[PDB]
Amino acid sequence: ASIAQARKLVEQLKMEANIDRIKVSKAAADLMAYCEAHAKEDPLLTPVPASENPFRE
Amino acid sequence: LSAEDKAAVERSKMIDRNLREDGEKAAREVKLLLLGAGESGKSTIVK
Amino acid sequence: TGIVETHFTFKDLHFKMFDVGGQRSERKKWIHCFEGVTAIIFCVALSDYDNRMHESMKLFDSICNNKWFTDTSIILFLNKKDLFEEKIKKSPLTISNTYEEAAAYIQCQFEDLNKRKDTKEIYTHFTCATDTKNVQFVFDAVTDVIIKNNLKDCGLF
Amino acid sequence: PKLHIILFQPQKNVVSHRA
Amino acid sequence: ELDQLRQEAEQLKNQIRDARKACADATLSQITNNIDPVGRIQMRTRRTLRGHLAKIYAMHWGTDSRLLVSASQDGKLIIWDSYTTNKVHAIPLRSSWVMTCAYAPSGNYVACGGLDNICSIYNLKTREGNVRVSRELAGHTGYLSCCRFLDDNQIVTSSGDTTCALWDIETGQQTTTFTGHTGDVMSLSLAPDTRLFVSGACDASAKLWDVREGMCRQTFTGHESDINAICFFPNGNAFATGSDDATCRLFDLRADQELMTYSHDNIICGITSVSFSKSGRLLLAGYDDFNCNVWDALKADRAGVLAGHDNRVSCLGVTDDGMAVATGSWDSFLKIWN
Repeated sequence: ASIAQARKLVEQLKMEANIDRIKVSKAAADLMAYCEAHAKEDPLLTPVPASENPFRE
Repeated sequence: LSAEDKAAVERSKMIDRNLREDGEKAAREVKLLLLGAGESGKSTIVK
Repeated sequence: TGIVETHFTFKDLHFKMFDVGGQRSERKKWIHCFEGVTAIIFCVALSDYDNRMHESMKLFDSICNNKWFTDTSIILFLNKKDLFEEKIKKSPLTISNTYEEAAAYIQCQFEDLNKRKDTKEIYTHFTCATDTKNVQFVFDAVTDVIIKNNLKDCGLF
Repeated sequence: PKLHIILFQPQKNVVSHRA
Repeated sequence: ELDQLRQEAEQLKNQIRDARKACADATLSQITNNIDPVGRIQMRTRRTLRGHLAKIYAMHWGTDSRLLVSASQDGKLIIWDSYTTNKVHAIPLRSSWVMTCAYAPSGNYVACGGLDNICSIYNLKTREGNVRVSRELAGHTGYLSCCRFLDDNQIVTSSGDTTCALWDIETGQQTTTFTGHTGDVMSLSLAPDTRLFVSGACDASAKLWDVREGMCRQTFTGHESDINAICFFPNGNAFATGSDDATCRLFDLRADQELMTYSHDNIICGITSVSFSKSGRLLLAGYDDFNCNVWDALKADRAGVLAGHDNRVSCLGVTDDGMAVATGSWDSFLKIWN
């Protein structure tokens, strides 16, 4: 019971430490670049033309 | 608005009438919540 | 399983009955789904007095002070009195020994646990194994609750 | 009568819906 | 010696904490400086839907951004046409207690669940012209808190007890079970690749699950209260969590850290729904005090506010094409904002 549960938790945590990670600054830069690259198609950031709005009237 | 829109609005009106009738009927039921501790004789009270 | 539901009709009146005690999860996560239920029916075991009654009183205390149940009314059923009368002699109610004294003390120690006395009421009852007047008590309490709510809504009360 | 209760007998100012 | 195993676990956790601290290189609050902001946002209501009569608990946009599915505390599952406020379908239920609704991506099926701990899947296109219950799924000890579709044959469920499950519709018996939590699992969100999904629970943690292996991959801490909703970033390398601390957090996979926190002194009420728009520039959070907020993703300061509702904000969802955002609160109305 307790022994089995403890063995399961220890094995789970041991498997966690073997993952491979990268730099945080690189991830922050990727998030900064991804949004700027895709700003053209974002109807909520800027108001779209009324002729292109399916919620006109 | 050709016949497609007319049929759609007629069906919507039927749905709304049914919903209003059902809600008016179901607003009369009296709801009672049951609570207590275990092995407190709740089964006998329910029966 | 899950939530158990029952129907019964009395005096041309419809009654939904929601048993929820079998959920076995966090009560505070989903307790708000039942806001607006007309009445809360509580059950207290008297023969389980020697302490189980401390747990029962704590559970009762919590329901009264929940924020969703500020204005909801409480119908209280005190069961297991037939065995309680005999158990007083073996185990005194201090754990003026008599049936009436013990019943009054229990009723007072529970009914003195609602701060907002004006907002809601605590109907109280003594139930036995066999009794056909319980449904009449539920009917006569529910009608009073309905009338009080209708009066308070329009500003008359 | 209502004025009588309001002024002369404030002690008996109460409302109940059962009786 | 069980104490030896406890000490070993503590040492492994200490190792993970040291590696996580060492992996840090900078803060997004420092890198994302001197960049052009979006600016103040002004948004106004466009539609109003009035069918229901009681509180509304969930919603889900369709795959064409035109149809909606709404589940309330009544026996009715309503299907709305947003463009012209029409009712397309009204579903009579077998249990008035509902907490989750989901719309199939193919548009051919709907899912409903609640305190009854049983998952009901409905078929919509039938020759007889009336909606017939397709299947019923049983085997959850607790209630259902969230459910989402993967295809016409599979579905995911998050349960009140400490489990999440994968169901085959044709044969009701389960296929795989994920069990690593200690507490209620309150929300789930599927990745666009559908190879992974993220579940958030009540023990102040979030787990990363791969569907085929059936084993956990990452555990994220930091919140000091229970979390209530979660959603993926459109890229697929991030997600956002909201809790009862009135504070949203954004996490990333590869760095395995906590990037940004959104909080201010004015807000004290907890969060019930969190979603991301297209292009990942705006975060939409639905607070308890009858309010919704649009958050600058990459800066601390707040964007414009969205406050028009009359009670607690239950659910909110952004369309697939980014046209509008739908909000359903505890009052019977739903508002579509653009």
